[PDB]
Parts: sequence; structure tokens; C-alpha cells
Amino acid sequence: MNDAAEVALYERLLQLRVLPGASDVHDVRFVFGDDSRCWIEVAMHGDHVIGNSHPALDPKSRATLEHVLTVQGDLAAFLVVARDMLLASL
Amino acid sequence: ANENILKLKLYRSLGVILDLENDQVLINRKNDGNIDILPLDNNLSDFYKTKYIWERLGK
Ligand code: NA
Repeated sequence: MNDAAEVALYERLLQLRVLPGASDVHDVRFVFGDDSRCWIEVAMHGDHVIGNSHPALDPKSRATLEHVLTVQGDLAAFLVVARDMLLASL
Repeated sequence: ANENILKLKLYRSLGVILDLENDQVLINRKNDGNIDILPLDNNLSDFYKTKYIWERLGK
């Protein structure tokens, strides 16, 4: 299959969609699940990588997420923790 | 480069690899010679497949 169809299968398997962010700054929006239920926006570059999220997260949580991305440099681990946090916040 | 090309690189960077030659998906979280292999069989629900994959990524 073509790239768009492979993208569609990843979205189905992970229930993870990668969308343009609303932010100029945090320009990647990760969307979890079947609706616009859980999402978090991030910047792929910089010190200040964590943007807005729905459910809003508290500062302690946002700092944890920031470090997985900036310090650990581990996108999968960041998505795992962010998904768990956002789902628990619903 | 186009947008899907990048999305695919991003998914792949998670260690999740489509192996459609074999009707399965591979999960390589540790890069240590061990992988999880998930059949794409209609048999398991989408919910079960998603839950399983996120469990593997969370290890
Ligand atoms: Na995008």
C-alpha cells in the first residue's frame, strides 16, 4: 500500500494521529483515541517542548513529560506517559 | 519529502514496524534482539491490539 494507507494502519493500530498543532510554536499535535478526546501539542525543537493539552495537565505532570522528551530524548516513552496521564484525566 | 513520509518516519521511530509481507506488526522497543510479533488477524479486536502495543512500548 501507499504511504497514506500505511499511515492509516498505524493510526488504527496505535489509535494515534499526528496532526498540525494549533500553535506556531508547538506545531505537532498528538491525538489519542477515537475522538478529539486526548491530545497534546509539542515542539520538535527547543528547551520548551510541551505545549497545550486536552485534558489540561498540572505543572508537575508537564515537567515530567518535558524531561522524557528533552532529557531522555525518547518519543515512545513520552507518548506512553502522556497517553496514560491524559486518559487518567478524562 | 511529504507529510505522510514524515509521519511514517515518526511511527517507525517508536519501534513499531509494519510487516505486511507476513500479515503482522513488529514491536522493537529494546533493540536487543528481542521483538514482539502481533498478527494482523481480524480475530483479535482493534481494542486488544492497541492495548497490547501500548503495553509493549511502555516496557
Ligand atoms: Na503533522
